[PDB]
Amino acid sequence: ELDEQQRKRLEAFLTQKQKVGELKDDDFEKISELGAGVVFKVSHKPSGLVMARKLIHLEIKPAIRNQIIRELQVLHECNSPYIVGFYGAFYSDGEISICMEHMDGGSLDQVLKKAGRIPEQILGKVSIAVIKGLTYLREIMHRDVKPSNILVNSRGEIKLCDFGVSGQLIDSMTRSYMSPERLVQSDIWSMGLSLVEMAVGRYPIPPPDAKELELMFPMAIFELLDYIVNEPPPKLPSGVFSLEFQDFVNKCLIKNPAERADLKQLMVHAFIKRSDAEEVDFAGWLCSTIGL
Ligand SMILES: CCNC(=O)C#Cc1ccc2c(c1)NC(=O)/C2=C(\Nc1ccc(CN(C)C)cc1)c1ccccc1
Ligand SMILES: [Ca+2]
Ligand SMILES: [Ca+2]
Ligand SMILES: [Ca+2]
Repeated sequence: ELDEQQRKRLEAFLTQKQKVGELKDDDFEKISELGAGVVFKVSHKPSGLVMARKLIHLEIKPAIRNQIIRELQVLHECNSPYIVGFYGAFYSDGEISICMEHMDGGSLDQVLKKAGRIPEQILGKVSIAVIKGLTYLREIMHRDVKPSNILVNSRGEIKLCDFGVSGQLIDSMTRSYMSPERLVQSDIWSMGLSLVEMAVGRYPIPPPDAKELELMFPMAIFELLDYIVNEPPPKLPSGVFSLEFQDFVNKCLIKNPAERADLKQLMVHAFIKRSDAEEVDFAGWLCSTIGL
């Protein structure tokens, strides 16, 4: 479902997008550098709009990059309040561009790094969008839900950015959020692994013993991937998070993908019903958290 706010914004996005024409390299002025995704906050000179320009260095033939572009045209169709807006994609001087909606809060990975750890009420709302994002995508499949893959903003929006719509792009160019069975329900797992990472403020594999957990409130890359498979999943610490929340992530982080909760089930899980109901000023927290 969409509100008459979420609908109005999508009309305001499209109309401001219909004004923007065919994207060319020369029509962009660099404002600043956002970070490695390398993404620039740009200004589309003729339209006067502000965008996020991802630039991928790729040594490939014409017939290759022309495919990549054709596959990214599919992102014009895919419009949702839980998916980051798309303006276009092209190739120029030895690099493919992807011109997209500028989310002035940056990634949850960034917000975590400055927040410390994210509050439950807040992670309530993050969970709701990430589900509706995945539920929109379903109603093509997704590629890996990280906190670096979730963008947020001062309006109070929470959107999935960078799912995989182009195969050859993935080809031509971490694995620590993958579900064991990948070594559809993998998406839910990652949301479970992520929410925990943000709730406690640290990557939860391996788990912190009572030494850190008491105070709060390294493994080599391939050594980890084993532990993920052969040992039990991470869980929120008890006593500091509500049990409704503890159950949610538990039902997400089940190793056996069948016994793991699906999208339809999570969407009506007590945690969601509680949060959706809650009246939380997300845009306050964020803006005050990261100083805007
Ligand atoms: C082809 C399919 N689509 C994609 O591949 C894509 C994408 C994409 C990727 C990143 C961004 C985006 C879109 N829009 C944005 O605003 C992004 C970022 N904004 C952003 C960062 C920091 C501050 C402020 N900081 C510095 C405090 C503000 C804003 C961002 C950039 C680098 C790393 C993390 C996030
Ligand atoms: Ca250029
Ligand atoms: Ca140029
Ligand atoms: Ca020129």
